[PDB]
Amino acid sequence: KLADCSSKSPEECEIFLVEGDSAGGSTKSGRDSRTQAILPLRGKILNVEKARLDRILNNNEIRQMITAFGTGIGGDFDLAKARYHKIVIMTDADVDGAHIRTLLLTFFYRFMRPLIEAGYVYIAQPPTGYKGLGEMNADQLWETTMNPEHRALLQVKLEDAIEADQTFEMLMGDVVENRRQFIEDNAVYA
Amino acid sequence: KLADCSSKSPEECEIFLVEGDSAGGSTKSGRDSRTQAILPLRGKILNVEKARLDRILNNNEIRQMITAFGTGIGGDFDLAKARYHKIVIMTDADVDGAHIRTLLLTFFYRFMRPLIEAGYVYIAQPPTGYKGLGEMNADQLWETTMNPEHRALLQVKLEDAIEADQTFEMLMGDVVENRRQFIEDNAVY
Amino acid sequence: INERNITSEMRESFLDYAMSVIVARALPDVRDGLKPVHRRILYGLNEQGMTPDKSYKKSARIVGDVMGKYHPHGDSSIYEAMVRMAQDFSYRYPLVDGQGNFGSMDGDGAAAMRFTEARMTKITLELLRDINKDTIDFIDNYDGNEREPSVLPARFPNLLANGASGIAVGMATNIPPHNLTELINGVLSLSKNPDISIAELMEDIEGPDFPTAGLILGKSGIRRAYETGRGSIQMRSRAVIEERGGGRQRIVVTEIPFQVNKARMIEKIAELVRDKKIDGITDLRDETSLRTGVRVVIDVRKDANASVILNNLYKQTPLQTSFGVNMIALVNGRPKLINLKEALVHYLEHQKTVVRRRTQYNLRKAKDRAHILEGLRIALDHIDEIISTIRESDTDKVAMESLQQRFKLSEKQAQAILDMRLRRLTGLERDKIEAEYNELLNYISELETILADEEVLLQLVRDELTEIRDRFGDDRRTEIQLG
Amino acid sequence: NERNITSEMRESFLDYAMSVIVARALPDVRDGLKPVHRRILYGLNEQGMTPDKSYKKSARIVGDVMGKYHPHGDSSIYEAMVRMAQDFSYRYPLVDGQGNFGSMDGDGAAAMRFTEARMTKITLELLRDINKDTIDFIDNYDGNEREPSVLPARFPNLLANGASGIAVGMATNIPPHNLTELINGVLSLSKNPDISIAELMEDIEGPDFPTAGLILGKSGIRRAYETGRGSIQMRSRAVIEERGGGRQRIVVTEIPFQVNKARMIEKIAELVRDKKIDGITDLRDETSLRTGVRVVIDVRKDANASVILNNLYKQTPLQTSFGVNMIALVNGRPKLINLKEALVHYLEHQKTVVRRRTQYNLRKAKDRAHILEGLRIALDHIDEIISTIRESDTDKVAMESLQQRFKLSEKQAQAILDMRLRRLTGLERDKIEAEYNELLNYISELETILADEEVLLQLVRDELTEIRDRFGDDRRTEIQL
DNA sequence: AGCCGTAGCTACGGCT
DNA sequence: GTACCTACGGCT
DNA sequence: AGCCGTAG
Ligand SMILES: [Mn+2]
Ligand SMILES: [Mn+2]
Ligand SMILES: [Mn+2]
Repeated sequence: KLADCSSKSPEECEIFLVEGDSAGGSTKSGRDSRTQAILPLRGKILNVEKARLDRILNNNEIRQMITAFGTGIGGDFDLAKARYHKIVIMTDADVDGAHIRTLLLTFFYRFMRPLIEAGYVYIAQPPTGYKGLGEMNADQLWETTMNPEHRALLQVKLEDAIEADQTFEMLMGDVVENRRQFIEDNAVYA
Repeated sequence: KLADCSSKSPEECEIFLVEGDSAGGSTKSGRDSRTQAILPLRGKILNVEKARLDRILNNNEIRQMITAFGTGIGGDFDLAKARYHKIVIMTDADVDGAHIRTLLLTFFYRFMRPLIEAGYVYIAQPPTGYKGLGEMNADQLWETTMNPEHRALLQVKLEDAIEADQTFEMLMGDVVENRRQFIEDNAVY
Repeated sequence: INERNITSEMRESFLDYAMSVIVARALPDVRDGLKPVHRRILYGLNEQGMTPDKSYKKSARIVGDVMGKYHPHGDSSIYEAMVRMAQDFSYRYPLVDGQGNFGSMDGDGAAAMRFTEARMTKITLELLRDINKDTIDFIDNYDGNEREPSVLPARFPNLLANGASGIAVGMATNIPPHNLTELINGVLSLSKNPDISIAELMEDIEGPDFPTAGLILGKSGIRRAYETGRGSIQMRSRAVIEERGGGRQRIVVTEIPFQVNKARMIEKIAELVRDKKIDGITDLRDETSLRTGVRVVIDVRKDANASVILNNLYKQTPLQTSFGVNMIALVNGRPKLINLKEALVHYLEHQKTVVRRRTQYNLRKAKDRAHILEGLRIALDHIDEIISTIRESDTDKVAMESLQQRFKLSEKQAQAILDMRLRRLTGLERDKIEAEYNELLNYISELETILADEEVLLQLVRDELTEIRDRFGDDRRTEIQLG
Repeated sequence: NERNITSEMRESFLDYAMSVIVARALPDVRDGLKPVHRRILYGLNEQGMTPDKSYKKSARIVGDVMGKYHPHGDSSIYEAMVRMAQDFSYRYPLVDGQGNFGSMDGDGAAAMRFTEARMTKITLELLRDINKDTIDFIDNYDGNEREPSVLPARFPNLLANGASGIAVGMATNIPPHNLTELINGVLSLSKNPDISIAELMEDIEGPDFPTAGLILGKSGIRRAYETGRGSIQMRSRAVIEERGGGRQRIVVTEIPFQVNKARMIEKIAELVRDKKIDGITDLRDETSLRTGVRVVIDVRKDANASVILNNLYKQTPLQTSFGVNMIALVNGRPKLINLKEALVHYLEHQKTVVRRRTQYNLRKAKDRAHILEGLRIALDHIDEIISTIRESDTDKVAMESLQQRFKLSEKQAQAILDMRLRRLTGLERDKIEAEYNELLNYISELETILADEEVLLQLVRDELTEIRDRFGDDRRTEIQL
């Protein structure tokens, strides 16, 4: 499913992880095929916090991300072997797109933590509204989200490792009650 | 994909070859699961007249029909080993349904010829109109096409073997011109 | 701006998703018993004019309309939700009247939406009754190009009647279906006594009533669920032991528990026999037909105790399945674990509001029509002067002002006179306008009587609920055995 | 009761074969559309999907077409609508699409759920005057709807956008053409019914592909226009240029029609890998939405790039032929047609459309003039009209009394009773008089057209010229001698 | 030989 | 969320 | 366990 870029120099290369195959093919046309790569994700990604190691390593979507990044995972992670210095999370400006983003950040934090530390993980900022990525033209997706001249990328930063470990365990872990307590405490119905 | 019947006596058992999985599931509910079996076909099946033996034997739809009938094929055909004494072709009352029927009759004539000769091959007569089998309720498919009390089955008969060989070669064969000539001669616009 | 902290990003994004699944996806509203997808389907059917008296329409056309106008999600999500509402084994009171293969109890799915057709059931008219009479608040759709209902009027208690099952984030819901005669009687008892206990309400509502019928073991699980909103209800298949000839016996199952897949249950019995985890079974057949109904036959080995085999089948297979009650519904836009009384209290309050708002709308409508008739009355009494006033006027605006000043008319009255066709000038029209006015003044007085007394309004709610109970109320299917 | 296998085969296969021929794979000579395409465009017209209105979800368009006119798979309808929106497939696109509608690499469009669509400005010309009794309407598949048997097609769409369909016993392969050239060809034919293929070719040079490229020679074009069958050699637009350090490269900017760019690149890559071609150091697809199509083939230093290019034409789809086989439905039956026959049948359809439109406009003008005549009597005797209505107990009595007293028809009396009081104002009174005077002049204008066949033919010519000036564009494909 | 174009897996919670 | 079996004719 | 039912 990976549509790689022409350049083999990882310093200038960027990989966009797009939500849906419809937005995948659209981003594949609008991109700068010299420095930009596209890896479409079907939809909802496996939650690594709830899944066991055998299931994680057997998942196709997870495997495709590991192969594309070319760093390895966990203890075998090699930052110098990174195939792209920009891993961009490109999901719809809706609640499900926010969920795929949480699922993707959970995988990167638990298996490719130094990739976030090096500032290689980014979040794409597509136009806000009712329209999803799959509904957009290839030129619209380029000018607003992929073009380095006009795009606004959010660099994912790790401040407190203890706080993040607790945050990933509460929100994505198997314990429902702690997650339910977080929802109840921070819920705004205005 | 086969939804077999309770009875293991082939003399009273019937197999319905239905067009589409939508009609397939519908016929499985409406049927008499004691004597009636259902084998749904995706859509357009392989034309054996145009295909090579290796491709015919490798086709999933063809293999599923051979396994269900349990007779074998060609020279290894055993009529006494038939699992059903009624093989019913149940396709939509439209032009594509007619095509699937031609494709199914081509396979039976070239690989299971004594099955037609024994009068085991039948054609179901669903209600004529704009509505396809996939659009019908399970109870109306039973009452109009599957119920032995009210259904009207057409028994497929072989009268002239020489004429049929020529007919299957002209209509389903690789030679387009003879098929085009047949269309031109019998076309009623 | 340029940067984002992973902890803040995770907390905000997950909360945004969690909240959306809770208030706008997996949980039903306490008032109409619907999730956003179901409400959008039923409203869609209402706007498309898909009433029971009209012909069926392609499911793909219904789904597509709902998708573009109100539900910006996958077609499979909308269609499969519409399919369930049409299944008499899923819905105790089906909301969709479907044409074609809409599935079976074996987990057999419906035909593709391009083959099936659908429309409203007669009971769905009661869910949408008075929707265009300012009874419920309308909200802007996802893109702001359409208007959609925040809640349906729901003239019957649909939450408890058809039940609910939804997996959200941090929580889930599992409300079983109930008998409509029992529910309305429960609402009527509550309307007469606000201090009614769960035990007293249970004299009307015996327990859940599944569309698949079957049996319920004891009242203790039903009791705990109605008191706390949580409880375990043991459901049993309707099974009998009968002779099959030659001194041999068989177990015949005619009803299975709610949401249990018949084919999957049969496979689990077959698996136990094969793995030799159960003794005494010689045969297992599914003799179910559209003519005879559900019939699962388990042949028992000669001289073996069939009652022992049946008891073991209840313990080892889904022949006995529990229903884990967890009554979570959206109360005032927020999730809440509710007991039987709270579910009925919130529903009765929604009905009082609907009937009040309907009476208020009908009064405004009547007062406006009376005002228009007053202007038409003046116009017919001075028609020669009305005609000349219009004729001497160059523009519509000039005609409007001249009519307003000369005949002491309002903008609405003058507009109605200019819109009047020449055929309204016929001889008996002045009597028709006078007759309509006199009846309208009586109607205004009738509606004002309702709004002046809370008890008259409450009795109207009671009377309308009784009418729905007499028309749609049916016999109890599920047997509650003691115990 | 019983059925002979020979009779069953002959009847069932003929029934299917005929249906694919007249109602599936072959286009009509008049509008250049197959049933699926006609049902999509008519569907868009009934749904009010004009270019001035906002885009609508493709799933809603497809679903509407499926239930109302096309009882077949959604993928068949959607993929046909997708093709009509692709500027690399259609020389004059018929569908204006929003979202991912596919690429030259064979990448499909986004799912029905995500994309949106509407008519293009040129499609308005295909549907122009459809509700003016120009074409015959037929009952749909279930008898619950009415559908067009053919679209008015105010531009020659069969030759303009071309056609490709695999039927039973036959197939069709008509290439796209230039609109300025086609209309000029129709205009030349309208002035000379005895015009030769050679004379028509002075206007229509040959096919004009949306993907541009090159055509080798005129012999293949000539054979196809004279007999309806011929082989046309299409070539990619390729140039040889320097890349620095005494090194060269082949730059492809245009590829042949219906050739998959990604598949063509893979075939070049395969040849290099299997060492079936010598002199290639690199192969990159530098194509972008900003720079356009750009395929770069880096040539080894001191190797002849012209030799490599010539070998690429022989071994890869860089050179592809177009097998012309012009089969279209003429009078509901398949026929192999030459260039003149295609233009002759089209011109006859236009003459019929314009005639039937003028006849319709005359009937509706005469009916409206009759209604305005009644309203004029009503205003001239309004005091008498009012009193006649007032003295009447019922609408039926008022109807009969008005007809009797003022020599009015049932329609005239009905229109007077339906008249609102606001129509009695000075501005609204003059409006009836102004409309009537305009209508009498319009009736006379239409009568002039129907009284002379040359005036009718000139109106067809003038309307075609207007479409040519508005939608006619430059030739893309270069025909090299 | 194979292509053109109309046709016929995951999240999430609760079970005990 | 996604897919790959098939008919059909003509060209390579 | 893996299933229920709205989501990608
Ligand atoms: Mn989305
Ligand atoms: Mn069909
Ligand atoms: Mn059990």
